[PDB]
Amino acid sequence: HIYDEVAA
Amino acid sequence: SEWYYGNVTRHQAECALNERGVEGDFLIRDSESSPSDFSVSLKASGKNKHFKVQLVDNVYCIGQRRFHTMDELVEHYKKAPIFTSEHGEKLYLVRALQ
Repeated sequence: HIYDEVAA
Repeated sequence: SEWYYGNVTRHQAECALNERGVEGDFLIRDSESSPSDFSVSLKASGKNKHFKVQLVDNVYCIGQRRFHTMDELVEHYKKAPIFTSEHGEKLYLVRALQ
């Protein structure tokens, strides 16, 4: 499972 | 805690979001990738998004941000984007999946 990058 | 769906899997989350959700609907579930952690699963156009939340010493960590409780984390991302696209699209948490 690959997770998306949260916005800074 | 309407957004907490427990131990639903990533696949189950994808299905539930697609079957019952509109853009911005989300759920918090247990991580399938590490035991004490969580995932925020968000209905988004085209492909749903999954974000890691790591629980360390009672602090909920997401990206480089830290929150006292999952509720605080969720409320933060109703008011600040959880994801921003290359085309200026800001995605927010809007509502617990119904």
